[PDB]
Amino acid sequence: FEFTLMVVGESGLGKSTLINSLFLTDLYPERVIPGAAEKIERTVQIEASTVEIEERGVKLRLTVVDTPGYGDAINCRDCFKTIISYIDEQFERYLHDESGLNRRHIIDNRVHCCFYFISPFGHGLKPLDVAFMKAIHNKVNIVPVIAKADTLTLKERERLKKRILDEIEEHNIKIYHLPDAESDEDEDFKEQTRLLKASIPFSVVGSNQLIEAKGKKVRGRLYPWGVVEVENPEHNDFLKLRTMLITHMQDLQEVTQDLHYENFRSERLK
Amino acid sequence: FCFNILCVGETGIGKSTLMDTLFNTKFESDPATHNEPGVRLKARSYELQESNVRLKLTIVDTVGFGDQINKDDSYKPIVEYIDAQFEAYLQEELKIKRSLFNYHDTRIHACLYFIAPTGHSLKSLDLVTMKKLDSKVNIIPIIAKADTIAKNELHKFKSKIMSELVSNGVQIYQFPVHLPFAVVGSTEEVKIGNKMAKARQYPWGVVQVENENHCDFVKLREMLIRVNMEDLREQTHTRHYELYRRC
Ligand SMILES: Nc1nc2c(ncn2[C@@H]2O[C@H](COP(=O)(O)OP(=O)(O)OP(=O)(O)O)[C@@H](O)[C@H]2O)c(=O)[nH]1
Ligand SMILES: Nc1nc2c(ncn2[C@@H]2O[C@H](COP(=O)(O)OP(=O)(O)O)[C@@H](O)[C@H]2O)c(=O)[nH]1
Ligand SMILES: [Mg+2]
Repeated sequence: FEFTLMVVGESGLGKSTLINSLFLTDLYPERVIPGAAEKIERTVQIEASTVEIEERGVKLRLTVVDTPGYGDAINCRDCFKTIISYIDEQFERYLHDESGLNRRHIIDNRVHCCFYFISPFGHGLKPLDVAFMKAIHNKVNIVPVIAKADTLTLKERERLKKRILDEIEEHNIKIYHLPDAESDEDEDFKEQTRLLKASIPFSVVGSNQLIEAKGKKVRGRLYPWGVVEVENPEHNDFLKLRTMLITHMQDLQEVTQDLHYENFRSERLK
Repeated sequence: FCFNILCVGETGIGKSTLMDTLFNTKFESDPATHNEPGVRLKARSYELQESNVRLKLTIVDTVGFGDQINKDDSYKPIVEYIDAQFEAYLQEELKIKRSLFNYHDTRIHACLYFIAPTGHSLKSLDLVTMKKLDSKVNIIPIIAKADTIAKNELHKFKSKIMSELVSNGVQIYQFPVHLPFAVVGSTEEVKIGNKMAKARQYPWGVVQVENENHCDFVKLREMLIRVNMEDLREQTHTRHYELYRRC
């Protein structure tokens, strides 16, 4: 099975680091970060990297669609056109392919999920964040992510999460909602779904560095005052985000097909 | 006596917190929303004692900087304020019966430019704004919320920032520690040893504001407030104001 994950957010929020942390990949070996003068009028480009992931015993084709340039320019007016056009184009190709006679070999390139990285440095969502999510929330499953969560104390983290949730509701933004746990599922799975839901939006830390979490070399970030552990759920939500994505990949695909694609398809009629 | 500090920085980047920490008090620090239609400025004046010296301190903060989708001309309201204080001083000099000794100087003597800790270099808005300000005010670039940057990232990030300032010809204030200052602010206290210290408490450790191995706050407070206050005023008068006065 193929899964396509789009990544959007201001440059410098640790997005490439988190993405590589999720799957132990190296998707950006030749990435060049432009200088400030080059970013004044930078345009958004689409870059797609496809890798084979064999988590547990299941192998899957993961495509990460990055949007370098998003938010870089002084005037970010058309910072959405190229992204929106890419999402709709994949819907367009699928519609042509499923209506044709070669339905047997359809490559599904529809975007199944969008990680939107929110800066932890402000007080809440910024006008650019709100406008982009409102521009795509009827087309893709939005998963909002608080970047660089190790910049926030616990109280600051609770305050920012609560405000982001309030603003999503205030602006009528539709983000992806996890399916409710069925009654036939055992207790420790229902509590698992509840714990994941309670931590949205996930506040995550990523790292490509091995540090000393006294007793063992683990993923983290070293400061003069201590060490943040990527996989410590008491430090950040990386494991919840990872578990959420792996557990709900199939549901994310099905919502893309049953909701966003069908709404594109009916809205398509001239 | 009189000292006017301009804080330029994105919404929530820590301007009010850093000023409270720098002067060890609580100024007016009402947060802005992210929905301001454009950049405006908030000015507040305070009477403080900074050692022995009667200090009439004015703090001018940007409001809404970096928040709009279209960030064109974000520098203009800042330059307008700076130029207005230049013009007020010039009008004082052109009075017939005048008393420049009595005059409360409102010109910005120091601009703290808060750089968001991306870990890359400068944002386009940072470059454009600092270039528009560098002949009008003593720019002191600082890395805000510097506890964001790991030990193994700070030196490279500082060097990338300076390289951008040099290659783009941004004139920054030269004081008569590796620059730019990487600062942490906090009005909260944590017990460190047997004393209560301004600090930020994380599940994994405590960032101490006055620990020079944690951040450059002590060096900023030393250079800006304890040492070079008179030089910043004089450079304002003899260089930046003189450029305005020449036309
Ligand atoms: N990680 C980190 N967080 C900080 C630091 N200083 C302040 N903060 C946090 O950031 C929040 C925002 O700080 P403010 O001082 O209100 O930022 P501001 O620039 O004055 O924001 P506006 O007035 O709205 O433009 C504070 O309440 C602190 O929780 C810091 O040095 N490091
Ligand atoms: N504080 C913090 N810094 C991070 C984190 N992840 C990455 N970084 C650092 O942030 C800087 C930019 O990260 P990068 O992944 O390139 O950001 P991107 O531009 O959004 O892809 C680098 O110096 C990283 O080492 C994190 O979780 N917390
Ligand atoms: Mg403030």
